[PDB]
Amino acid sequence: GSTNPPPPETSNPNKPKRQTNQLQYLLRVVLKTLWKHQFAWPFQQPVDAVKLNLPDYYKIIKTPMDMGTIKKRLENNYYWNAQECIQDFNTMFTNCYIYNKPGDDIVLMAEALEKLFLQKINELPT
Ligand SMILES: Cc1nnc2n1-c1ccccc1N(c1ccc(Cl)cc1)C[C@H]2C
Repeated sequence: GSTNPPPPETSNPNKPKRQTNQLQYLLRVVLKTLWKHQFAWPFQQPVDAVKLNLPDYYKIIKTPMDMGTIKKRLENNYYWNAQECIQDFNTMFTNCYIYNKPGDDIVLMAEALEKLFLQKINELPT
């Protein structure tokens, strides 16, 4: 597998976008808390399948997502509402569970980050 795909889009002037209190919270509180977790690092940028020697990763994962992309989307006011952003977090975790297996180290890492994520979004601003 010789190259990585282009990363997901992080800017789109034409997409409907808003700054909501929930989207501000998702950047300021949720993403920033997660970012500092000991297990965050594999999720801080797109999977580099070339470096990691995973030539099947982008054969299996067709909607890549990561917290670096999310952070850029948030910073670029990409999203209309918090649900759109939440869906990108869910895609990121789901991708990890698809490519890997229960018990794998990376899965344990995603499970811990997901638990945190869910705790933080349990209550959102109005
Ligand atoms: C995310 C994610 N989803 N799948 C993986 N990634 C990774 C991304 C970046 C670096 C390493 C990753 N993995 C990984 C990270 C930490 C440990 Cl202890 C073991 C494996 C494996 C890779 C198959």
